[PDB]
Parts: sequence; structure tokens; C-alpha cells
Amino acid sequence: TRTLWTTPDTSPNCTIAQDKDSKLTLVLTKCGSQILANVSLIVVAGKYHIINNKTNPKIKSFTIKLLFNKNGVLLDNSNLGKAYWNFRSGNSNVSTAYEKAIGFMPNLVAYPKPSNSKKYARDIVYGTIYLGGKPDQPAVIKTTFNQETGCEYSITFNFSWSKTYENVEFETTSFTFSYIAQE
Amino acid sequence: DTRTLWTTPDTSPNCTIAQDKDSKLTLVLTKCGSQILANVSLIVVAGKYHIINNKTNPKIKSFTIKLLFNKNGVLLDNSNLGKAYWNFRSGNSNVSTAYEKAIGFMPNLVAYPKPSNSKKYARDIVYGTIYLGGKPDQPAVIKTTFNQETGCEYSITFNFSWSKTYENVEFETTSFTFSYIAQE
Amino acid sequence: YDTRTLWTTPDTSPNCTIAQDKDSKLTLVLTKCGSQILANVSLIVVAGKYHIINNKTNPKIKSFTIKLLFNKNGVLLDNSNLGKAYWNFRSGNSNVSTAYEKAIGFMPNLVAYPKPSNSKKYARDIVYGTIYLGGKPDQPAVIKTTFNQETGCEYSITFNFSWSKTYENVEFETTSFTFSYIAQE
Ligand SMILES: CCC(=O)N[C@H]1[C@H]([C@H](O)[C@H](O)CO)O[C@@](OCCCn2cc(CN(Cc3cn(CCCO[C@]4(C(=O)O)C[C@H](O)[C@@H](NC(=O)CC)[C@H]([C@H](O)[C@H](O)CO)O4)nn3)Cc3cn(CCCO[C@]4(C(=O)O)C[C@H](O)[C@@H](NC(=O)CC)[C@H]([C@H](O)[C@H](O)CO)O4)nn3)nn2)(C(=O)O)C[C@@H]1O
Ligand SMILES: [Cl-]
Ligand SMILES: [Cl-]
Ligand SMILES: [Cl-]
Ligand code: NA
Ligand SMILES: [Zn+2]
Ligand SMILES: [Zn+2]
Ligand SMILES: [Zn+2]
Repeated sequence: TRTLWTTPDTSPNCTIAQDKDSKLTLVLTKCGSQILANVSLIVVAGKYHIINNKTNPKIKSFTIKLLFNKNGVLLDNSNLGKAYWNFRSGNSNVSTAYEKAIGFMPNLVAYPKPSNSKKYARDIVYGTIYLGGKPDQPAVIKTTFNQETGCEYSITFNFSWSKTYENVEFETTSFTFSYIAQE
Repeated sequence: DTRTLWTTPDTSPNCTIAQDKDSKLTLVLTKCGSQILANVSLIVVAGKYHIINNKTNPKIKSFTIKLLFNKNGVLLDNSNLGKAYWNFRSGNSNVSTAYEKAIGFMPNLVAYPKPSNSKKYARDIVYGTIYLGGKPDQPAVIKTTFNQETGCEYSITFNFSWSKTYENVEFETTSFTFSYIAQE
Repeated sequence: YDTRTLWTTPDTSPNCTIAQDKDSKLTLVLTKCGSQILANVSLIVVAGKYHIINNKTNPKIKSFTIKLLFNKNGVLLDNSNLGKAYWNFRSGNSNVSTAYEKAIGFMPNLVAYPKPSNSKKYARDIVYGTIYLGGKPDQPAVIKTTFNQETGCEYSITFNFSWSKTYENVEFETTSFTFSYIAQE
């Protein structure tokens, strides 16, 4: 029944374009064979803080990657900082870094690493979130399992938009999804 | 605690949007540790929002259903949802005693703070779309907001809206699932 | 043995018959979180009529249905599109070795989602979602899931897939979708 999370405060914990430019709020709750996931994003500074596609027509997407080793431990090339990711204790985290979280990893049979074998779309979940909570400011959140190199498991969030936003702050509504657990 | 707080799954009106008991809100909240798994649908049976005609009434485009809770997670009487059949599940009905404590089912206050002079972040909203009459060409938006009402310690608010011009369409919906971060 | 999960296994071995025998893999995982079932679904078509969609050549091919029919004990009936052989409780990445006898706690609730009758039919028993063919964001298809509307069974879950765009040689294999439903017990 346990939960891996980023504390749900607004303290930046994530680096998209520059150090600590964002707060990823991610909560993974183990419900047996499935992980129930809840995600939102606040960009606080830098390139993706205020979108202006009149000024910058090609600024239309970015990616946040969580890379994990064989024990389900977060690797430092991840966009999310290691100090910010742990099992929940109250509204905070355990003060000791976890050793094992394989039960939270995306299942490798469901979602295999890239190979020469046919690639299926099963390892992707699509959703839409809304910038500033406004229903006319959609952005697509594409979540992909186990497609990154340099790791045993991965979860990546690609944010993209097709509208021409003029001075829109990139901070989002929340989205829930699930995925099949490794064990 | 993997308990379920719900409205019961019957179709007996339990909700007051425009007039007394004009609707059945079916809401099921199931605790999976630090997240609440929520399932929701709505049937309007009477009054202003029962049969929508936007040719004759083009400005009838949205309405709101509020659930207000005290410090103990107990539903307040001024909610649109009636208190009588909002309780922990037993079979297809409820436990025989009104609950006194459900803080573990409340939306987390750090994730979703009450209104203040601090910046309001969008992460206290979840958007979804449901379909009137089960028809794929009859979308309506369900906007769910956590802890943005006053006169309570916690809240869940459902705003229903639509942009299509409906003509004599009965407002009864498909179901939507979401989750939120639990207070404890 | 995992008593809280009924699934198809996560492999890609065909287990489903839409238009011809074993033309598809339905990956379906039902996880009991008490009074709610958390469901995760995707579909891979490997052969036959629904494998490669070409609506220039075949303008009428726009939808199909996959039916799961259950008896009073929550056991899958053999007229379901999904095969009984690999629908079972989880054991690792496989299944428990004997066929299950009871799964009533995984069935969609009959008061929430009643069988057809003279009583008014409500839309509550439907969940709509959209999945994406080939993982491409410009290739939507609608997944309409309906609870307990089939005859000849105690319970049912049916998945209707449809699309409105004119696809030209698009393989029908989907992204994943999550939903939940109210459990019978
Ligand atoms: C699950 C069942 C279902 O989907 N039902 C839908 C049915 C059904 O498909 C058919 O009836 C068949 O049964 O169709 C409906 O629509 C068809 C008839 C009406 N219609 C609408 C359109 C869209 N346009 C016309 C148009 C619409 N607008 C509305 C304003 C603009 O849109 C927003 C906005 O403000 O930006 C979008 C935003 O998300 C809305 N917010 C919410 O919904 C909040 C939850 C917002 C809001 O509603 C208003 O602001 C409130 O006032 O509106 N303007 N103009 C025709 C059109 C053609 N295109 C181009 C591409 C078509 O779309 C796809 C694609 O196929 O490529 C669709 C695909 O899903 C997208 N992928 C993703 O989103 C990934 C997650 C892609 C992708 O975005 C791009 O490819 C980029 O990669 O685009 N666009 N518009 N046309 N016709 C119906 O019958 O009513 C809707 C039912 O919901
Ligand atoms: Cl655990
Ligand atoms: Cl009441
Ligand atoms: Cl045809
Ligand atoms: Na606007
Ligand atoms: Zn700013
Ligand atoms: Zn009516
Ligand atoms: Zn193929």
C-alpha cells in the first residue's frame, strides 16, 4: 500500500532547461499489480516558465525523465533531483534514502526496452492537462515506460502543445493514470 | 484502510443543484493509501438542469455541485449533496452509524491549499469529459477542484459545463475516474 | 498467487478473437482496490480484418466490439471474444496454475450497472476514453466500455472501439487506458 512521492509542496525539485526550474509533483501508490499515478508540473523560472510562441515559435515541447536502476533507485541523469524522491512519511519523506522499490517499476514484459523486435504502443499513456487551470489552454502529457537507455526502468513525461500561446505560465492541472508493476 | 465512502449506487435523488433533490450524484471514494481513487457520475431528474435546450436558453451552460467538509472530514449540511446517504459502504448500502472521522479521505491541504493571498496553482484541479445519454457526440466537461470553498476545512467541487448547443437533451452522464492526494 | 489481480498476463501472445481466431492480444488487468476495480487496457491486432485499417479501400470498417461475459461466479464464458485459457489470477508475470472458480469481487456491480429492463436505462454504466493507434497523437480511436448490458450472462464488460477519421494503412494497436468501476462485492 506504500507511496513513492515528491512531497507536495511548491519547492523546486526538477531541472528541465536550467537548474531547479520546476516542481514536478508525482505520487506513485502501489495497488498490488498496478501503480496508481498522479502528476502535475509547475515551471518556476527559465525557458519554459512563460510560453510566448509569437516570440519563440518553436518552443512547443519538453521532456522530464525519471531513470531507475535494477533496484528501482532514481539515477542522477534524471530531470528530477534525487534528494526529492522517497517513500512518504507524513507530508514529508523518510530521512534515509530508500534501497529498493522494484514493486513500483513499470513491468518489463508489458513495457520492454527498445530492441530489434516490433515496438508496441502499449507502453504509452496519453492525457491532457490545462495551463493555469483554463479549459482553453490544453497541453498534451505523453507518458512512456521503459524506453530510455542508461537504466533498467524509466518513466518519461513529454509535454507538448499545438496552440500558439502568448505569455502563458506553464503550471498545470493534475492527471491520473496507472501502469502494470514489475512485481 | 481500504474502505469506501460513497453515496450508495442507487438512483434515488440525493443532491440539490437548482431545487431540492433534483439530482443523483453517484460518488465513490476508495482509499489506496496516500491516494483516493474516485468514481463519479450524475443524473439530473428535475428542474432547470434536467432537460437542456440551448436554442431557447443559450446561456444555460454550467452548474456547480459542492461537497464541504469539516476538520473531521464530515460532510456539512449546506453542501449540495445531502448527508443522509453519504457514508462508509456496507453491501449495496451504508454502515448503520453516521461516520465521525474520515480525514484519510480528505484532499491534502499542502497539495491543495485553501484560498489565501498566496498564488493559486492549478494542480488542485482535475479536468475530465463525460457524455450525456451515453452518446459520443454529447460531451460535457467535469471540472473537479479541491479545497477552494470557504466555510469548511476541506472541499470537493464539481463544475459541469458544455460548449455544444444542446436541444432538449437530458442531463444524465457516463462515469469518470480520477484520483487525488490524501490528507493522511 | 495474487488474489487481488485478474489479468490476461502482460505478454503479447494472441488471446482474443474479433473477426478470426486469435487475431488479437487484449491486455487487460483488473486490480481490486476494495469496492472499486482499477482497470488497465490496451489492444494489439495482429491479423485479419481489423489488423490494417484502410478506409479509402474499405470505408465501412469503422468499429468493432470485444465482449467479456461472466457467469454468477465471475467465471468467463466461452462465447466471450477473450479466450479462457489465459484469463486468471496473477502469479508473477504468469497465472495461477488452475482455473479460478470464483471472482465475484471483480464483477461490475449490478445495482450501479443493472441489466437491461423496463426501468429507465442510465448512462452510468458506460466509460468513454480515447487511445492512440501506433502511439501517434493524430491517430485517435474511441474506447467505449459498457458494464452489464449483454444478455446470456450474469455480468459483462464490453469494449467497443471506433474511429471517425479516414485512416489509410494504419495498424490497429493502441496506447493504454485506465478506468475504474464499482465492484459487486
Ligand atoms: C471519447 C468520445 C469522443 O471523443 N467524442 C467526441 C466526438 C466523436 O469523436 C464523434 O462525434 C464521433 O462519434 O466528436 C465531438 O467532436 C466532433 C464534432 C465537433 N467537432 C469538434 C471539432 C474540433 N474542431 C472544431 C473546433 C472545436 N473548437 C473548440 C475549441 C478548441 O478546443 C479546445 C480549446 O479551447 O483549445 C480544446 C480543449 O481541450 C477543450 N477543453 C476541454 O475539453 C476541457 C476538459 C476546450 C474547451 O472545450 C473550450 O475551450 C470550452 O469553450 O476546447 N474549435 N474548433 C474540428 C478540429 C479538427 N482539428 C484538428 C485535429 C483533430 O484532432 C486531433 C487529431 O485527430 O489529430 C484529435 C486528437 O485526439 C488530438 N490528440 C490529443 O489530444 C492527444 C492527447 C490531436 C492533437 O491535438 C493534434 O494532432 C496535435 O498532435 O488532434 N481540430 N479540431 N471538430 N468537430 C462531438 O461529436 O461533439 C467531440 C466529442 O468529445
Ligand atoms: Cl510495497
Ligand atoms: Cl439529506
Ligand atoms: Cl467496407
Ligand atoms: Na482564453
Ligand atoms: Zn512568473
Ligand atoms: Zn429525466
Ligand atoms: Zn501487425
